[PDB]
Amino acid sequence: KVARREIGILTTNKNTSRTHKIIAPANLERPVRYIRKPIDYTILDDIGHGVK
Amino acid sequence: KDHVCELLNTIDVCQVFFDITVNFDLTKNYLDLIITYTTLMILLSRIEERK
Amino acid sequence: LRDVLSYHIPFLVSSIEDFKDHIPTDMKVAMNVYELSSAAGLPCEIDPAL
Amino acid sequence: MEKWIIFGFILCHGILNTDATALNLWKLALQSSSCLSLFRDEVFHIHKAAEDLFVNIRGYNKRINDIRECKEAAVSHAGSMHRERRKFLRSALKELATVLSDQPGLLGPKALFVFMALSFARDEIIWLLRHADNMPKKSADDFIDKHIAELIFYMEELRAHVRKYGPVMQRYYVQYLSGFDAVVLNELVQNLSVCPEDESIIMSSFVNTMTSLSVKQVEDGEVFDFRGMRLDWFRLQAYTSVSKASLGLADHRELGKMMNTIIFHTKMVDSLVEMLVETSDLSIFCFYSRAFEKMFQQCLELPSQSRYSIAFPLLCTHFMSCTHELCPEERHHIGDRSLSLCNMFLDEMAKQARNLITDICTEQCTLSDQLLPKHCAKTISQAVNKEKPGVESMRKNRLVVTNLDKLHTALSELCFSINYVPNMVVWEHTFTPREYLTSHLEIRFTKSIVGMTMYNQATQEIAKPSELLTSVRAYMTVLQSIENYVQIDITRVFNNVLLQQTQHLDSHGEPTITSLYTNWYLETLLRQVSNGHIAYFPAMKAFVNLPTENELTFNAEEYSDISEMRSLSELLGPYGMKFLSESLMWHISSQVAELKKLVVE
Amino acid sequence: GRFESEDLTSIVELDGLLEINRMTHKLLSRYLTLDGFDAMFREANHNVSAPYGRITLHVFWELNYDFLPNYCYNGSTNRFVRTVLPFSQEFQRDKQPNAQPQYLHGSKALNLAYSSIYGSYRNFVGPPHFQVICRLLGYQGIAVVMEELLKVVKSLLQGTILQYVKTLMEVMPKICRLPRHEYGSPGILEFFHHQLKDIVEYAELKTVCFQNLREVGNAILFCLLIEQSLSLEEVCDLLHAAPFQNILPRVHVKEGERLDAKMKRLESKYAPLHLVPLIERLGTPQQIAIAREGDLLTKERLCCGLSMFEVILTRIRSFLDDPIWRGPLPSNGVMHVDECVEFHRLWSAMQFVYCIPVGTHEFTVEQCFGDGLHWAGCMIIVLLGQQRRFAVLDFCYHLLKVQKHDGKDEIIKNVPLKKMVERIRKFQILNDEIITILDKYLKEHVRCFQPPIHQSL
Amino acid sequence: RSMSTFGK
Ligand SMILES: [Cl-]
Ligand SMILES: [Cl-]
Ligand SMILES: [Cl-]
Repeated sequence: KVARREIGILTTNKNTSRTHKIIAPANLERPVRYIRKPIDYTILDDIGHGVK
Repeated sequence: KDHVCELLNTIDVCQVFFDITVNFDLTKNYLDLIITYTTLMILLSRIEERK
Repeated sequence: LRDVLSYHIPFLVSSIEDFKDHIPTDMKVAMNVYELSSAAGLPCEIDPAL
Repeated sequence: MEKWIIFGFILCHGILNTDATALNLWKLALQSSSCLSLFRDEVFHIHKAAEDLFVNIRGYNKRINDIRECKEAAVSHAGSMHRERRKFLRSALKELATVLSDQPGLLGPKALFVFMALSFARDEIIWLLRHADNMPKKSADDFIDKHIAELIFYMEELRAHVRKYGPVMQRYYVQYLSGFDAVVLNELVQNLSVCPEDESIIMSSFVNTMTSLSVKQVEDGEVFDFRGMRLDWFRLQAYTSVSKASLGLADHRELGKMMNTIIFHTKMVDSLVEMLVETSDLSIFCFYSRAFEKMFQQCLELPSQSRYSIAFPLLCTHFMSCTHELCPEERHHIGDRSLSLCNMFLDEMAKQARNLITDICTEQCTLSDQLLPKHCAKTISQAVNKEKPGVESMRKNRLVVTNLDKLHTALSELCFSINYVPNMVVWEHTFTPREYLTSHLEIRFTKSIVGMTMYNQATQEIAKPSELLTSVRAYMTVLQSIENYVQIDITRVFNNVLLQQTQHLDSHGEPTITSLYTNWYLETLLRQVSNGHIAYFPAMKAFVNLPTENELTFNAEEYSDISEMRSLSELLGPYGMKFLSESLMWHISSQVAELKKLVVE
Repeated sequence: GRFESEDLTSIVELDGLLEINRMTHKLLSRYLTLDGFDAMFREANHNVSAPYGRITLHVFWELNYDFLPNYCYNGSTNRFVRTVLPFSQEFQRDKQPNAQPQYLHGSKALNLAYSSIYGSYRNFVGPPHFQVICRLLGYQGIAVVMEELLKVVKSLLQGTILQYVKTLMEVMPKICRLPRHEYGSPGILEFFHHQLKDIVEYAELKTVCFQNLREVGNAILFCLLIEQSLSLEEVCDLLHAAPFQNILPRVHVKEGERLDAKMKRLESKYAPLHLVPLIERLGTPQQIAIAREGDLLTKERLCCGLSMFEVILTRIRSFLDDPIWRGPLPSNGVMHVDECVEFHRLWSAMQFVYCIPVGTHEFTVEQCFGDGLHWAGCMIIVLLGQQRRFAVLDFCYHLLKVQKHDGKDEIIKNVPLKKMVERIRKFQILNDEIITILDKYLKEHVRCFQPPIHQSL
Repeated sequence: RSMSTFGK
């Protein structure tokens, strides 16, 4: 115990951890279906000083 | 294509002043839209089974 | 094995030796002390494995 | 800009004959590339297509000659011109990234250099990428850049600096906006003699939004949104650029220039992420996968470049940036592609480090073998009746490169890359590079230990425990050093590998050294004792071969003496040695069973 | 006594000889009652009424007078070897009068045999030596040696090295720009030769400056290497303890098998081996208390979650408080660029010197000092946090950069440019490796700047 | 997991 106390002074925690190579997200991205919708020139009207 | 052509005509009538070193956003978007239009039609022509 | 363990785990061997040497005695309970001892390379009067 | 000029002047070709500037500009671009990118990997060969259009017109004979002169200029000089640019940018970005990392505060005043650098490098990469795949080579080295990884790596360095010291850039430019900019802007607005209400409302809005900013908000880490302010400047450009506009921008060029500077400042606050995508996105590699992987291999096989091999899996994070909401059908395919590539890259980086370590272990095992007593026989004889380990380490000149030098350098270089970043997120999946190495080290070590046993059933051959232990210890020494290069716990690696070897089967149901030696001592050594060829010498504390007429291929004493059995105990420990005895007692049970028959009889 | 009259490399022979004595004790103990071998050893080692034995003390004595100043580390092979003749500092040891063979290995023949066996360990210092050193010193011996090495490093850094650093810093050119590529590599080599002439010609640059740095470097390497040996020693101790401390390895799992349902079964197989529980079941309170303490000491090793090399470096940085190392504040309020007032700049000049090719039959800096010299120089740079600016502002790195561009090759001041840049590249690779390793083990507030302020407010 | 034996 005396010997270990003497060398303990010269030590500090070696912050090492262990994880997985790949960690998937909790919720995988949902496949969004394609739906055709016409060009709309009003979608920016509420951004900044818009003009209706 | 139709919307782009209509917008291109409106810009002709409005006789817009363009200078990349002044109205950067206006000029950049104007050139970007034309090139997109151009490359789109070129790309389309490469789809040999479109007919 | 015994010499190797006394070198790597002296503190464990120290307790194993003292524990085996100073037993009273029942047999079934002695085989348990002997099985532990022999696993540390300690020579036993009765061989548990045998 | 190059696509603008090339396609643009073709669409208003008339100006090419009446304006010298337009022509010179057009020709300059025609000399810079041989093909353009329509979209992704779809390319457009300029000169051929351009000529075909002008040959079918009239007053453009002089333009046809321009195209042909530019075509040869590009084909002959453009390639080398870009090559030299990539060399310059490698030095430039390297020094830039390093200086910034030393003084992160410089990311404030020098923010522009970061995005200039990224843009320049990005352009050169995409230019090389499409010309390499579409242009025939004059020489074997045409369009080949074996140092491409370095350029990409330092792009990532700059990207990482912006992500890490964002708040530093945010703070610096909210002060710039609320201080200098707000003053000069307001000063300029007040001096305008004419401006409709709409124009006035917007410009005043700029000032009020700018003066309402404070470093306090950055310290709180608020989420700024200047999209409205940026679109209003876009609107104001439209309102003041149309002819007969009350307030004409052509008469107030300084307003436009000042406003552009201010807009850039707002992006430095709330658009650092999007600015990275705009100036340095390389999702284009997703559509040049063949070249992507090729550039990777080249990087690994070149020690000086393998250092930057981490850049490739890092690029896999870019892939999602090439997707559009109007085409969700491709998004998942591109996603799976980035995950598959990132995993392959990290796996291959780990396997090469593994191989390098293996070769080093082999080298060290040789050095340890040279220390064994057997090699001193000569020295004994030469003294009875009448080189040196360490000589290999006596270096005269570093220019003299040993095999160990090469292996050591290749290892440190590659490990720098494996240890560069703790982890990376690709399509919401977290990858941890060092875990690839750890896994391969455990697997390889297990294979090497069993392999160094030199076991052979047919020939009844097996390694001397003392020599197996010697090699294993050499292995452990080399592996232990790996902690110098990679934030990895080699102790756990040791525990997993060695402790399983004390069992009759490892975690994979495979034979261990415990099972191998146990079988050999029984089916070979002890069996030949019963055959009368070997005897136990209590005098020597070992089993020794007898001078009989036999065909033994081993010396019992070299497998069963005090040093050997101790070496064996080192390898098998309590678990293994206990398993050994159990097998012994079984054979004894068999003998006792037969003895009882003789007693009953 | 034999060990006390030989160098550090003879410790392998000491260990083998001790093991023969241990065997002799065992053989004799079958018929005679002798003092425990450990008690005999500690008494002879004068380690009974004293904290450090004679072996530990001699190990330190040898480190101080032989290893540090005379050995050259080879990072590729992981071994130390002796320096060149003119740098070999001899220290006469009092010879030991040989006794009768039975007091050694047993006989004349055996003495010869073992003497030859251990002769393969006298021409270098590596893992086998460190392995023995760890075992003989133990925690207490290793600790005191490390503490004493720190005192040595502190003595050198704050002493002779500091003195020479302050001296050469004035000999250094006040300012030194990195010429544009345009000048060409040959011209740049000539420019550096002139600017750094007084450093190149400094008489005591190698005999004193490099020598002192090599000693510091070797001290650092010893600490690193000794800790690695200790880790290997601990992990092997733990592997043998596992069976008695209920630690099982992962078992293979066939079909219809659950590790949860199997690992617990295996744990029942080795239940009789679980020491502590057994003693708690059949042992006396005294036996139990002693078992718990021993079991705790056995399972708790440094390799389980502690390291030293980090603390070693941290304490060494505190030895560099003199203002000469970092110099005065930069004029531009950011960093020095052309000024030569930081240590890494002085190191750049020193690097310029040792990159210079020497005669075919002259000894090089690596053949004389080994890697220890560079471990010291890079350590000081890293601890001062000057490694980034060193990479950017280094003279040799600049020369290499330009030469690779213009591909020129001349002989400037008897310095073949090509060989010059080939050596620079080698030391560049070495420096990067060391700096990366140091930074790795060394594993907040950023100085921001104010944007231009309108004179109005 | 602090190691009291080393004075932690
Ligand atoms: Cl032993
Ligand atoms: Cl090229
Ligand atoms: Cl394999």
